[PDB]
Amino acid sequence: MTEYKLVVVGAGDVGKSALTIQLIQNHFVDEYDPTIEDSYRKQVVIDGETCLLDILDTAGQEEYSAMRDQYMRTGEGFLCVFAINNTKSFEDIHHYREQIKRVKDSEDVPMVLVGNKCDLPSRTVDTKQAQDLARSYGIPFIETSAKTRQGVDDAFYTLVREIRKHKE
Amino acid sequence: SNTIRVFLPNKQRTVVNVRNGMSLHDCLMKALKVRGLQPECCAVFRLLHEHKGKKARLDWNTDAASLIGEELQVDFLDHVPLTTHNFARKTFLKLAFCDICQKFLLNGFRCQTCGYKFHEHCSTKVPTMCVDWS
Ligand SMILES: Nc1nc2c(ncn2[C@@H]2O[C@H](COP(=O)(O)OP(=O)(O)NP(=O)(O)O)[C@@H](O)[C@H]2O)c(=O)[nH]1
Ligand SMILES: [Cl-]
Ligand SMILES: [Mg+2]
Ligand SMILES: [Zn+2]
Ligand SMILES: [Zn+2]
Ligand SMILES: [Zn+2]
Repeated sequence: MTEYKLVVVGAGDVGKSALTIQLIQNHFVDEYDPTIEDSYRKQVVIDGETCLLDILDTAGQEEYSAMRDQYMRTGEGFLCVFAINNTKSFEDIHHYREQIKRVKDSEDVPMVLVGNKCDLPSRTVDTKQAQDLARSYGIPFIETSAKTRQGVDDAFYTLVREIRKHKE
Repeated sequence: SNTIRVFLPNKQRTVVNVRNGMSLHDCLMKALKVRGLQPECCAVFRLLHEHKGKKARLDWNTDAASLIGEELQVDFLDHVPLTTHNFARKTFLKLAFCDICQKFLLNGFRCQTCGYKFHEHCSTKVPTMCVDWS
């Protein structure tokens, strides 16, 4: 069985942990619970092939930027998450992609832009903006809500499919 | 700064930030439960960086602050009936129903060990640990 090492990055409060726990345990809670380092393993069937996802959920803040450097080096694919009601988290995506490119010495890194909290009405980043960012980066964009589970499988499946394409 | 690095069953890990007065159990319950692991099925150990003994078991009620800066490991108790699933593809010629969504299942997947059967797009909702009392 192929294992896929995934890393979830993005600013604080955007729902990285909620997205991961929804995927892993089919469960959503409203509680904010600060992440330092958390890895999860879960079997998933993707396009008829069982694979093992090894998912690392990270802290967004600058304090742990040297930890993130090491996490990213061995990561094979990256979920770059922003909250669709937080424009700063959207623009901060750029810092996380720059950080990833530094430890990969490549622009060809499997990556999906994830716009989370799509259940909320207070939306400040619209679908068109994010598609344009993802287009300029050459990566897919997926809308999600960790609260409703909308698009959660789609984000992780799309990232696995990006890794598979890259390993061709 | 008041953190403990904790290796967890099935090659997982967490870094816990310790709130004074909490036990190891208080600090690790959520980490285990979110990974589909029952605390009652596990033991917690202090890793020993010395020979003739890799780890030493600790009481779950041990004060967590007292172990700050050490590396701990949580392992399954001996012979607990928990394993990882062994998924195989399966075409159901007879009418069958998904264990996740209860809809018709024609082409799906099935755990050869516990018999869980499901649609591909239902696989992430299959519980993480396979329960085998066979
Ligand atoms: N409405 C809504 N709330 C969400 C969604 N995803 C996460 N949240 C909420 O947003 C807050 C932060 O979620 P969390 O997953 O901890 O964010 P994080 O990206 O892990 N932050 P950190 O880097 O500090 O660990 C929580 O209150 C959580 O319930 C979503 O899709 N919709
Ligand atoms: Cl049906
Ligand atoms: Mg988090
Ligand atoms: Zn910035
Ligand atoms: Zn099973
Ligand atoms: Zn189903």
